[PDB]
Amino acid sequence: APFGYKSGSPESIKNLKDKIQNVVWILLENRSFDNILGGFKRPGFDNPANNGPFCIPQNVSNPNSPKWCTKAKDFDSVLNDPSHSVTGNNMEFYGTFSPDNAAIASGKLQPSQQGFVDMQLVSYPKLDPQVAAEQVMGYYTEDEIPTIANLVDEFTVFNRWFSCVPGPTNPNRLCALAGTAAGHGTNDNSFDVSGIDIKGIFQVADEKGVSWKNYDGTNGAFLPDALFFNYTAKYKKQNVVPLENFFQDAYLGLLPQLSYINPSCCGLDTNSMHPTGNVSFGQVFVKQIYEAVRNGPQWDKTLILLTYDETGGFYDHVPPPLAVRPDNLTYTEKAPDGSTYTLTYNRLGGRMPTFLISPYAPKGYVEQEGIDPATGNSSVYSATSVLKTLGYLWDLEDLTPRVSHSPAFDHLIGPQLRSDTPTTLTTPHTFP
Amino acid sequence: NAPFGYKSGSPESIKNLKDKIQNVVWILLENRSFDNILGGFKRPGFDNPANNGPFCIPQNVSNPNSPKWCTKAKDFDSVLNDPSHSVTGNNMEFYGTFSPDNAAIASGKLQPSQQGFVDMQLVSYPKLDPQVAAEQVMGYYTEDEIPTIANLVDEFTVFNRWFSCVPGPTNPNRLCALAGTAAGHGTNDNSFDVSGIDIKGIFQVADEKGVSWKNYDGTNGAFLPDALFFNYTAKYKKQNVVPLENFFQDAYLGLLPQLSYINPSCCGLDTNSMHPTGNVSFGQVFVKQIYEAVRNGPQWDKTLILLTYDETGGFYDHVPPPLAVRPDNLTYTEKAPDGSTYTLTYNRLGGRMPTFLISPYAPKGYVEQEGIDPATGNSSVYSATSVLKTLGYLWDLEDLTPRVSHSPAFDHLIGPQLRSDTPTTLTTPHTFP
Repeated sequence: APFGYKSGSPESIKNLKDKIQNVVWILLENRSFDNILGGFKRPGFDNPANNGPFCIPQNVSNPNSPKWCTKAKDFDSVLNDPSHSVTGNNMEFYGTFSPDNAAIASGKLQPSQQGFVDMQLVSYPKLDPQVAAEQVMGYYTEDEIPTIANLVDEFTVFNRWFSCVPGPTNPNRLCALAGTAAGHGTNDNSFDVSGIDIKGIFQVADEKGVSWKNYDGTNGAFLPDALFFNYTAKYKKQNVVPLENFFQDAYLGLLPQLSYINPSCCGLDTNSMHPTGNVSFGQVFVKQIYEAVRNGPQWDKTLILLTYDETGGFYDHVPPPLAVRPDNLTYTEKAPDGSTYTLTYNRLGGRMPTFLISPYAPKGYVEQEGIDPATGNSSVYSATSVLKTLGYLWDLEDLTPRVSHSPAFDHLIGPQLRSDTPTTLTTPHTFP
Repeated sequence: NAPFGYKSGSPESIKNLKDKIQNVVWILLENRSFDNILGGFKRPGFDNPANNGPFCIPQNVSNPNSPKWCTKAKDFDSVLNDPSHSVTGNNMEFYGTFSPDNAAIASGKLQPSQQGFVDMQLVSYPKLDPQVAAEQVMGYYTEDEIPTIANLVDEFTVFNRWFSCVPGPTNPNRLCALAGTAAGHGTNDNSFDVSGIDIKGIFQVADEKGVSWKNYDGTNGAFLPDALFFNYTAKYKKQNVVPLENFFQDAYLGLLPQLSYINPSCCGLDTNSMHPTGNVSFGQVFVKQIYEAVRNGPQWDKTLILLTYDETGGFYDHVPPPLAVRPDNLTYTEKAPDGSTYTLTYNRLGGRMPTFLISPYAPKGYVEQEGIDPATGNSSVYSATSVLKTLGYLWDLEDLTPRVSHSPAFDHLIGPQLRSDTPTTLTTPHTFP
């Protein structure tokens, strides 16, 4: 209880309502904790800098295979996109394309986090193993990520925050916005045609009279997250606005209560951090978002929650834990070798970087595990932690059992307004 | 006198320009005059109401007893009634009649009186309250309402004698800025919507000379950005037209091309061009974003920002537009709301606009007056084609038209020593409903 009140307590919830009127919510793309935050030799950081190096085989199948270790520095532009499908995460986490689901459910089988180099070589068989290892085992240095390092120094990072599903972008974004992937396990067609029919946060907010905007930086290459939903396409297209509108609204104090920003993704000049886009470009985006809110009139009533959607197949040494099934819908996939795997959504995805950025957040703070609000036991954070906190903020019912079991971060919003937060973040620079 | 001791077009001036400037960023905001945006600066060198006003004109130029309306401090953040910027509308504004005598204009018998601006607003909005009409076109913004602009005035160079290329609307003016001629275009016709302009523009010139360029598109897809006026661009170079966010990325990272050209979003809610209905305050955050991205990235030390408007939007300005060389032989004919017919031969400029030279080599808080017509050596006003002239010096380009040939360049305002004085941020603006 960093400020004296526990999450979900009357005092914590009242302070949250009292301090926070605007939430800015951003999912960046495809990075792990050890990849982006692995260099910070600071108290609380469970990463290669403090607890490493970590070393895993190049081929999990022969005991004699060379071992590849986490090393400082990584490519600005990762040219070979690491695997982040369900079966790809299976290889990365458990070392097999289809692990025994009953051994997983019982605890007899746990992830050893050994297949990240192997998977990269399966995906890119002609790729130099050394390069494959630098790609997925590297972590960026402070000189390579000074904008991130600024947020680390001045605000709050989560050392135990995992993606909602162990698979790709859109199952995870949907789980973050609706509390369940609802059986989606790849980037299937329903995300491209506003075919998602379940209730999402955007529809909930309209039902509760919470104003919201989906700020669209996708460049038209794909639908932003709010247009996953049948509901938004039919009733609320006007709430999906150009990215430039965000900087306009934030500098001028015109932000809605819920701001949701989509970056541009994957490829030339995109800023999501998804391979092949640059870490340097992604930091410019983060710097723009922060500075527009920070030097706008709504800074003193705002919280920025900055996360990723999933870990993008980048190495992380922390085994993802089991988790409440969000619903009974399952998803089946065929693996590279023809094997078939069924996901029952009873475990999380990889551990991600997450930042809580607000003049009420503590400075240079590292949050460890939180409290499972339904059970009172210690629990890791996950993407649906946002939906749980928003529940306290705006009196929303939890959409799913996964939301109900997700720790909130209302206790990290302090009772006093900090006046030591910076007006700019350190400018990044390309590092080819 | 030549601020840094060399004259525009001289060997020293051109050598210093080429040594200091490797990147140009070129932005045309929309539809404001000098007296409107810069009218409230009581500063040496500013010819405006703050120093020389107030200026008063009649409500109805046909009534000798018409009440007068004057320039007044403060204007709407969002002016709801878009003033006339058509060719015949400008005629009414500048000359007090829809169809002025062209022989009398060409010989000097008939000079513009700048008396029709409130009259034309009421022609366009006959139910509008005259006081509101007056406030919309006659008012000027206080420094308190435009702190982002005020920041630029204090730290860099403004032009007190800078006129739009044509006394007409947006796209004839944007075309003349980019090609040295509006080539007979006098309204926003269909050629600008179908990449149907088949003359040589700066972008084609730049590809022919090895000069990299990008047109950063902030229109949101409502209309084609300026580079896509040209079938040349649509045929061969659509990949140099990129989203607005690419500019911020490129400028902060030092990846800007040699010529960056930024299109704002236009007209209507949440747009940032300053074209009426769109707020002055939204326009100022756009300007702040562009400046800060360039200023704080690795290319600031070699960049010049030229921030202008495309035309004066029908807003009041008291300075009569001078005569000018015809860029070519193409004319344009228009029916006035009169029912009368008028022919424009492009022998006179549009209204006087705000223009800013923003660079760590530009002098600080400096006010440029008249320049030198390079074809003549005589003092002349600046116009939109002053950019093409300066770019010709910078990159060894042939002047595209005689209008370009006669435009003063601003290479003499690029100094020989890098300033460390310049701000990293511009004052945030605020909405003022």
